[PDB]
Amino acid sequence: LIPPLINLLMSIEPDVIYAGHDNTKPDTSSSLLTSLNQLGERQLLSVVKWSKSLPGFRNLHIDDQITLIQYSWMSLMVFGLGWRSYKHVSGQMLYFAPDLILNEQRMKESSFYSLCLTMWQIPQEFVKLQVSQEEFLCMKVLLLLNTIPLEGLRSQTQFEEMRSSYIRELIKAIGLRQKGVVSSSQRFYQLTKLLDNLHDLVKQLHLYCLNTFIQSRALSVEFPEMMSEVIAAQLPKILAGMVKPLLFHK
Ligand SMILES: COC[C@]1(OC)CC[C@H]2[C@@H]3CCC4=CC(=O)CCC4=C3[C@@H](c3ccc(/C=N/O)cc3)C[C@@]21C
Repeated sequence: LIPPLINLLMSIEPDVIYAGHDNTKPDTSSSLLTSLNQLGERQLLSVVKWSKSLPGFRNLHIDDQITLIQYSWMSLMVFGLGWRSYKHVSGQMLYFAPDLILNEQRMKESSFYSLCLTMWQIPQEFVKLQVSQEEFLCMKVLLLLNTIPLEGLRSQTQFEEMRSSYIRELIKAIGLRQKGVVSSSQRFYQLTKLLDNLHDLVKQLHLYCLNTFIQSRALSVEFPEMMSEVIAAQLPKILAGMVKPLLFHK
């Protein structure tokens, strides 16, 4: 059977979110970026709601909660994207939403082809490692907890306890399918290494995002209120390396 905390995590996963994109009109650079931002605003709102039901999280100081959402949002959404593309279209298309799915041909014509390719690494890797939903749900929580300020958080003790709690839960998640100490131990390394590597992938998306933000009026891309808030609140500090990424390995 499934360990209780893992079962809870599945019950609090967000519902399907639509882009609201008008697919009865040809893709333009403007229209895609507008749709992706509208969709992202909605996904981040659902991440915030999610976090209010995530055990441990509401007991961190409110300022730590805000900071962790502001540090981790891009990671959470690209990781979510990865999981949907894996589960719904065998990882061979980018499943942003049910009404916004890019096959490779549509990616090629997007104007951010290589960004699509960067993002496409995750679901291909999911296919490769055959990640289970139980492993995914634990890893996703660890991403939320994967960077802290250089001075630490106000609720550092509680945070350490929460992060350790979810690391122990991933170790239980691995034990469900994988049998053998050797196999389980190596799988713990693989999954935690994947999380480590996401720091580098996310940095590329952060730089693309901030560049597009700066040039938004010339490019005619709308940046929503919360999106603009999180960008202005932490993105340059993050890109500058003025935060502490938490690595599982050397
Ligand atoms: C071409 O991309 C434009 C982006 O750069 C503009 C660069 C990376 C995009 C995010 C990639 C992950 C992602 C997954 C989704 O399923 C939908 C949203 C999404 C991205 C987009 C995004 C928009 C808004 C928000 C939060 N708003 O509150 C989050 C993500 C756009 C960027 C950042």
